[PDB]
Amino acid sequence: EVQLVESGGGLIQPGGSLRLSCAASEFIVSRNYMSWVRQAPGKGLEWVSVIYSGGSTYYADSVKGRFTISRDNSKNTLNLQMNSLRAEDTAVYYCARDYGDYYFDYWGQGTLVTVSSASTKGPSVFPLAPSGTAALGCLVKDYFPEPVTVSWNSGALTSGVHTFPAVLQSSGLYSLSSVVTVPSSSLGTQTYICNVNHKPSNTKVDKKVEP
Amino acid sequence: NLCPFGEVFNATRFASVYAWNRKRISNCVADYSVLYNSASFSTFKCYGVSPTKLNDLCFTNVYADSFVIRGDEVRQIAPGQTGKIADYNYKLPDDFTGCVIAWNSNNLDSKVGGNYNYLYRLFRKSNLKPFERDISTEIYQAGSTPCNGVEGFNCYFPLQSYGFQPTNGVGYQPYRVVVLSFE
Amino acid sequence: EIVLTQSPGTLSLSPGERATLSCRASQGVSSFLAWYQQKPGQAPRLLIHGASSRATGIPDRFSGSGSGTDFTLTITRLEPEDFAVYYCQQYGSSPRTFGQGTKVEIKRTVAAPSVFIFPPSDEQLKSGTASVVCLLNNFYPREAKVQWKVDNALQSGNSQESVTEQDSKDSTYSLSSTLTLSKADYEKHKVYACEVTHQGLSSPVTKSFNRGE
Repeated sequence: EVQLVESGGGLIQPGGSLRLSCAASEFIVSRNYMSWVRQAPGKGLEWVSVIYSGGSTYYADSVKGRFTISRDNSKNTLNLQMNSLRAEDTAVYYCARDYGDYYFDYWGQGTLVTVSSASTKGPSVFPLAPSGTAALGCLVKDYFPEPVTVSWNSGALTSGVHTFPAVLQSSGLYSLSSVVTVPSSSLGTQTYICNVNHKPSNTKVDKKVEP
Repeated sequence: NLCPFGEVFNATRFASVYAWNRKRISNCVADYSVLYNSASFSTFKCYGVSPTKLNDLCFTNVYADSFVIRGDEVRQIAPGQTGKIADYNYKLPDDFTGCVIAWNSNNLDSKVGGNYNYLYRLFRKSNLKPFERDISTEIYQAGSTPCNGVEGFNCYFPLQSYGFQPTNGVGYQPYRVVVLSFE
Repeated sequence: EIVLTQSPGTLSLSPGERATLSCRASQGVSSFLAWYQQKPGQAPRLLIHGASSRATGIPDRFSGSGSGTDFTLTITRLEPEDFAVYYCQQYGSSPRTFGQGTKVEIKRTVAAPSVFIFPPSDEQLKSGTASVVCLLNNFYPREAKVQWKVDNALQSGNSQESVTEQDSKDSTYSLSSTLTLSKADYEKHKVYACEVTHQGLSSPVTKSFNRGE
């Protein structure tokens, strides 16, 4: 019932600015301690800022002078105004209710903020063709920024699929592979199509994988 | 006439910070030498006066506020500070004129298993005015559902206990504070 | 600030076993410690607060202990949905700091990977880059070694590997290693080999292909 929905994330250039929003459902953000906690990909948790139920605000030393926490009573919204964004600040940003400036009992799903000089580019999709049990896949290469969604046969093939987490290659772009293991006796019969979808660039690709 | 400072400093009980006491000091002679000449006082900060020039001035009324907080939070008993104690429990004005002193009271106010007599206000919708403090027990409505006087979810009791325990570090140990206001 | 060091880093147990996670503070934080659980891809969830008080709706198989600088989180009887990452967070002083996490993975029997090598597609070679992909499917434990060879010249510095999260059906891991070459550097070589070393293999398994084919 209760709910915290972040919004306002995306790709931003270094030095740029961004404003995060968090809609509350049962909690009145003006009567609560609200916090922002960020999480870099593959690292731990880091508290960012808090607003007291009476208006007092505090910030972690790494975002002082750049971030400003606020709220909006008419729309029951917590806000974070981020300025002078560095690389550094690339993380998933959560709004949590703060119980008494102590712990974080209710979180939102988070919004992803990417601070990079690279440009939004759609993925190039290549086939990993099969050569009992066989393995075939799609190489989803050179896209930016994450996320990207992969599925097989419009989602009608889910067993044996492994979509690997993306790796940032030295060019500054993301790349991953999605493999599926299948019986060798289904290579001549069944049609195998991976459904790549890259919303940040409005890109959708179907490539059929065949021997 | 000697001002009743001993009745405030060497008192047996002290108040909780949300319900701190004020004793109005009037029509007496005050010797501030017995104060600043003591090793017990871990903090002796004065604002608007010099601690040794005190025995040379007169005032109409002197106020002596007293309560118990953590050592971590004595830093908030000062003009222009923020935090759960300054914002919601004890607020000094920015034009404050007087002295704030504190001393460690672990052997008096903490006990094994926790001391739950000392409380602080954790929830308030607005900052206290300087020299305005509330004694209220109404439970805090954190949601949009009214609470109807039933403590539950998003309906929290406004006070917690410090649970002072003798074993914690110095920052968590209880400290007795006396604030002297001059006017 | 308080530095919370968690140990061990990874805790590999079987469901039903007893889990004990430790969190140490650089200096005392009394009972002002909280524990959180995080599953991959979704948000952290409060487990206990006050070093020993369960949050709302937390099964009694979760319990916390300790005060000052030493804290333990204990799952008594591990359910399969208790395998995640667990963080500790202090609110005693300073900025509020989190631990760096302890993963509780699932233990199972040793499983050797099935190895697959993939030559670059013709469409990709038309763009000037070649990606040689090596797949290590369904193995346990997670640690594995992938070695690239090009005409028995062991390659290095031009490959990137990636591991999956533990599969909720068979508790195994999969790995893909990607060798990136230019179209020119690719066509000046014949044999591309992926040599895999793992606990489940008596000897390193090698897959290869010939570019001319």
